[PDB]
Amino acid sequence: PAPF
Amino acid sequence: IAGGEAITTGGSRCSLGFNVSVNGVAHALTAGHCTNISASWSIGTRTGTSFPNNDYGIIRHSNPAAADGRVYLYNGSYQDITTAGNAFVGQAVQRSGSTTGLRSGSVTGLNATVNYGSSGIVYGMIQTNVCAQPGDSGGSLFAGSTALGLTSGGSGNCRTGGTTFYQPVTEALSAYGATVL
Repeated sequence: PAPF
Repeated sequence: IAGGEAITTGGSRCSLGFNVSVNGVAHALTAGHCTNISASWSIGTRTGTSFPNNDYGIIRHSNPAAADGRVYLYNGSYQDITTAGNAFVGQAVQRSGSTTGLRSGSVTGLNATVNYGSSGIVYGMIQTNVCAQPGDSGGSLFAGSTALGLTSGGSGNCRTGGTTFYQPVTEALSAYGATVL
Protein backbone atom coordinates (compact mmCIF):
# COMPACT_ATOMS: atom_id res chain seq x y z
CA PRO A 1 0.00 0.00 0.00
CA ALA A 2 0.98 3.61 -0.54
CA PRO A 3 -0.35 7.05 0.30
CA PHE A 4 -2.61 8.43 -2.44
CA ILE B 1 -15.67 23.93 -2.78
CA ALA B 2 -17.18 20.68 -1.46
CA GLY B 3 -15.92 17.30 -0.26
CA GLY B 4 -13.93 15.38 -2.87
CA GLU B 5 -12.77 18.38 -4.88
CA ALA B 6 -9.17 19.27 -5.67
CA ILE B 7 -7.03 21.33 -3.29
CA THR B 8 -3.43 22.12 -4.37
CA THR B 9 -0.13 23.52 -3.14
CA GLY B 10 2.65 24.30 -5.71
CA GLY B 11 2.54 21.23 -7.99
CA SER B 12 0.83 18.84 -5.50
CA ARG B 13 -2.81 17.83 -5.49
CA CYS B 14 -5.01 16.17 -2.85
CA SER B 15 -8.82 16.16 -2.36
CA LEU B 16 -10.88 18.04 0.24
CA GLY B 17 -12.33 15.76 2.96
CA PHE B 18 -15.10 17.73 4.72
CA ASN B 19 -15.79 21.40 5.42
CA VAL B 20 -16.01 21.86 9.20
CA SER B 21 -16.41 24.51 11.84
CA VAL B 22 -14.11 25.27 14.77
CA ASN B 23 -15.86 27.74 17.11
CA GLY B 24 -17.74 29.12 14.13
CA VAL B 25 -14.58 29.47 11.95
CA ALA B 26 -14.64 27.60 8.59
CA HIS B 27 -11.96 25.00 7.98
CA ALA B 28 -11.44 22.00 5.76
CA LEU B 29 -10.20 18.53 6.80
CA THR B 30 -7.90 16.59 4.43
CA ALA B 31 -5.10 13.95 4.76
CA GLY B 32 -2.19 14.71 7.06
CA HIS B 33 0.30 13.36 4.44
CA CYS B 34 -1.05 16.15 2.27
CA THR B 35 -0.89 19.02 4.84
CA ASN B 36 2.67 17.91 5.83
CA ILE B 37 3.78 19.17 2.38
CA SER B 38 3.13 22.88 2.92
CA ALA B 39 1.32 25.46 4.99
CA SER B 40 -0.05 27.22 1.87
CA TRP B 41 -3.03 25.80 -0.01
CA SER B 42 -5.28 27.01 -2.83
CA ILE B 43 -8.06 27.37 -0.21
CA GLY B 44 -6.19 28.80 2.70
CA THR B 45 -3.60 28.23 5.39
CA ARG B 46 -2.85 24.95 7.17
CA THR B 47 -3.55 25.14 10.93
CA GLY B 48 -2.91 21.50 11.88
CA THR B 49 -1.31 18.29 10.61
CA SER B 50 -0.77 14.74 11.89
CA PHE B 51 1.04 12.09 9.79
CA PRO B 52 2.12 9.28 10.15
CA ASN B 53 0.52 7.38 13.08
CA ASN B 54 -2.64 9.34 12.15
CA ASP B 55 -3.51 10.63 8.66
CA TYR B 56 -5.39 13.97 9.09
CA GLY B 57 -4.74 17.73 8.72
CA ILE B 58 -6.87 20.93 8.71
CA ILE B 59 -6.79 24.13 6.68
CA ARG B 60 -8.49 27.40 7.60
CA HIS B 61 -10.42 28.84 4.61
CA SER B 62 -9.28 32.20 3.19
CA ASN B 63 -12.89 32.54 1.96
CA PRO B 64 -15.48 31.35 4.49
CA ALA B 65 -18.18 31.50 1.78
CA ALA B 66 -16.43 28.57 0.12
CA ALA B 67 -17.06 26.17 3.03
CA ASP B 68 -19.75 24.06 1.31
CA GLY B 69 -21.13 21.41 3.76
CA ARG B 70 -21.67 18.77 1.05
CA VAL B 71 -19.74 16.19 -0.98
CA TYR B 72 -19.47 16.60 -4.79
CA LEU B 73 -20.74 13.50 -6.66
CA TYR B 74 -19.00 14.26 -9.96
CA ASN B 75 -22.30 14.13 -11.89
CA GLY B 76 -23.29 17.76 -11.32
CA SER B 77 -24.95 16.95 -7.98
CA TYR B 78 -23.90 16.95 -4.35
CA GLN B 79 -24.65 14.91 -1.25
CA ASP B 80 -25.58 17.06 1.79
CA ILE B 81 -23.59 16.17 4.92
CA THR B 82 -25.26 16.66 8.30
CA THR B 83 -23.35 14.44 10.74
CA ALA B 84 -20.18 12.39 11.41
CA GLY B 85 -20.30 8.68 12.40
CA ASN B 86 -18.27 5.52 12.86
CA ALA B 87 -18.01 2.91 10.13
CA PHE B 88 -19.12 -0.70 10.56
CA VAL B 89 -18.03 -3.86 8.71
CA GLY B 90 -20.39 -4.49 5.79
CA GLN B 91 -21.53 -0.86 5.45
CA ALA B 92 -22.31 0.41 1.95
CA VAL B 93 -20.10 3.49 1.43
CA GLN B 94 -19.10 5.98 -1.26
CA ARG B 95 -15.82 7.84 -1.74
CA SER B 96 -15.33 11.09 -3.72
CA GLY B 97 -11.87 12.28 -4.84
CA SER B 98 -10.35 14.44 -7.55
CA THR B 99 -8.58 11.74 -9.60
CA THR B 100 -11.27 9.10 -9.90
CA GLY B 101 -14.43 10.96 -8.93
CA LEU B 102 -17.15 8.97 -7.11
CA ARG B 103 -16.78 5.23 -6.39
CA SER B 104 -18.75 2.89 -4.16
CA GLY B 105 -18.12 -0.27 -2.15
CA SER B 106 -18.27 -1.55 1.39
CA VAL B 107 -16.25 -1.54 4.57
CA THR B 108 -14.27 -4.78 5.03
CA GLY B 109 -12.25 -4.12 8.25
CA LEU B 110 -11.65 -1.66 11.04
CA ASN B 111 -8.63 -0.57 12.97
CA ALA B 112 -6.18 -1.77 10.27
CA THR B 113 -2.45 -1.04 10.58
CA VAL B 114 -0.97 0.19 7.29
CA ASN B 115 2.73 0.28 6.54
CA TYR B 116 3.58 2.81 3.83
CA GLY B 117 7.32 1.95 3.93
CA SER B 118 9.45 5.09 3.72
CA SER B 119 6.35 7.21 4.57
CA GLY B 120 5.70 5.41 7.84
CA ILE B 121 2.97 3.42 9.51
CA VAL B 122 -0.58 4.50 10.23
CA TYR B 123 -2.86 2.76 12.74
CA GLY B 124 -6.58 2.45 13.26
CA MET B 125 -7.63 2.79 9.64
CA ILE B 126 -10.98 1.90 8.12
CA GLN B 127 -10.49 -0.69 5.37
CA THR B 128 -12.68 -0.89 2.24
CA ASN B 129 -12.92 -2.55 -1.18
CA VAL B 130 -13.34 0.87 -2.85
CA CYS B 131 -10.69 1.77 -5.44
CA ALA B 132 -8.70 5.05 -5.34
CA GLN B 133 -5.64 6.54 -7.16
CA PRO B 134 -2.95 9.14 -6.35
CA GLY B 135 -4.64 12.51 -6.00
CA ASP B 136 -7.69 10.99 -4.25
CA SER B 137 -6.19 11.32 -0.75
CA GLY B 138 -7.97 13.45 1.80
CA GLY B 139 -11.26 12.95 -0.08
CA SER B 140 -14.55 11.97 1.54
CA LEU B 141 -15.69 8.54 2.73
CA PHE B 142 -19.43 8.80 3.55
CA ALA B 143 -22.76 6.93 3.72
CA GLY B 144 -25.66 9.24 2.77
CA SER B 145 -25.42 12.38 4.89
CA THR B 146 -23.06 10.85 7.46
CA ALA B 147 -19.32 11.63 7.18
CA LEU B 148 -17.08 8.65 8.01
CA GLY B 149 -13.47 9.10 6.87
CA LEU B 150 -10.69 10.72 4.88
CA THR B 151 -8.92 8.80 2.10
CA SER B 152 -5.37 7.84 3.14
CA GLY B 153 -3.99 5.24 0.71
CA GLY B 154 -4.17 1.65 -0.51
CA SER B 155 -3.21 -0.74 -3.30
CA GLY B 156 -4.43 -1.20 -6.86
CA ASN B 157 -6.43 1.20 -8.92
CA CYS B 158 -9.86 1.94 -10.36
CA ARG B 159 -9.43 -0.31 -13.38
CA THR B 160 -8.32 -3.44 -11.58
CA GLY B 161 -9.86 -2.47 -8.26
CA GLY B 162 -7.93 -2.49 -4.99
CA THR B 163 -8.11 -1.98 -1.24
CA THR B 164 -8.22 1.45 0.36
CA PHE B 165 -7.71 2.72 3.88
CA TYR B 166 -9.32 5.77 5.52
CA GLN B 167 -8.66 7.86 8.62
CA PRO B 168 -11.84 7.79 10.76
CA VAL B 169 -13.26 11.37 10.64
CA THR B 170 -14.41 11.45 14.28
CA GLU B 171 -10.77 11.27 15.51
CA ALA B 172 -9.82 14.26 13.30
CA LEU B 173 -12.90 16.26 14.46
CA SER B 174 -12.11 15.68 18.15
CA ALA B 175 -8.36 16.44 17.66
CA TYR B 176 -9.38 19.95 16.53
CA GLY B 177 -12.71 20.52 18.33
CA ALA B 178 -14.46 20.69 14.94
CA THR B 179 -18.00 19.85 13.83
CA VAL B 180 -19.00 18.96 10.26
CA LEU B 181 -20.96 21.61 8.32
